[PDB]
Amino acid sequence: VPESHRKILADIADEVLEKFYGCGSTLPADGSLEGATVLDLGCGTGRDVYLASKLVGEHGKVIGVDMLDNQLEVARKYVEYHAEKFFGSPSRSNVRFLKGFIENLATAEPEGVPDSSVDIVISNCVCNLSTNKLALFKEIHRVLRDGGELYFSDVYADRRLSEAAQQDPILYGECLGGALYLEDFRRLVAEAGFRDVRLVSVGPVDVSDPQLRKLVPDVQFYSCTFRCFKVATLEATREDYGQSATYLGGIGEEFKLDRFFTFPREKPVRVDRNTAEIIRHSRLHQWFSVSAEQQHMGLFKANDSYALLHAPLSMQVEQLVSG
Ligand SMILES: [Ca+2]
Repeated sequence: VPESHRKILADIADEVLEKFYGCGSTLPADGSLEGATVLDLGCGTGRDVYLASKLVGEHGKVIGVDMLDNQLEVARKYVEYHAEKFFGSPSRSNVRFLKGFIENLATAEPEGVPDSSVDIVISNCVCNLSTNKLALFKEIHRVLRDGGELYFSDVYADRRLSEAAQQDPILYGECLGGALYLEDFRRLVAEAGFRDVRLVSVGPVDVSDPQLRKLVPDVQFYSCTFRCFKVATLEATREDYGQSATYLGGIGEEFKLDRFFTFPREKPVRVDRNTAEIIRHSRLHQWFSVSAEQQHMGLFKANDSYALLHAPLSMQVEQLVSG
């Protein structure tokens, strides 16, 4: 748990923390959340929704969605509690909880999530239990505004799992059985409208149980945090238009966009046009200066890892996990 989050979580209601299921949804840099609308898919008792409530502040909004009746009951019980805690009055909540399948946010109760209404969609380990991944990614694309991002952690494989592995109930329940091969994931989210997948962090996921392991013998599983921006002008490729971007400060000493792009305060960093357009059209434009496009110069190479930058997603992940 990040240090900045500890103080906030210490103010969240015991019952919310005690009954919260799963790992916390990882969040973009705290300062970048100010005034944003955040949607947590699979919100449970609302631990992450309440954490985000404080971070987005009074001008931001947070929405949680879940289909677990009894978790949502807990979440809804504490709307006033956390409005008092964070904003000085029980009437000043910026959160709401909706009941629905994450594969159809338009039919959630008591209200659906509108088109183009959300800045950041967050989630942890929800995909591999989804009954329809493509439908889910399409829904996420629909609710995001232009410049918004899906910033999420899930489990992926370095190869395609066998049918036997995909049918196993213990692997299923562990979020392993439903894991996609990283290249299949890339193609699926591209079909949904997400043209550029950025790797934020990656850790290994072990399957040591010998019985289960026999179903996935040489598979390497990874926990990956990706950010996928909805930006109309993105291309499938990372092209050089001679641009630089400079982080202006205000939301940390540096801004780390992904494993390839770190922006020190007030220093220019050369960027490909997709990265430029992400900064310009997303909420990040508030803290950045991005130079004008020049003539196309070909593929972007002005990065100390440019070869990996253009490599398949499996190569980025395997090489960045460690060593
Ligand atoms: Ca969750």
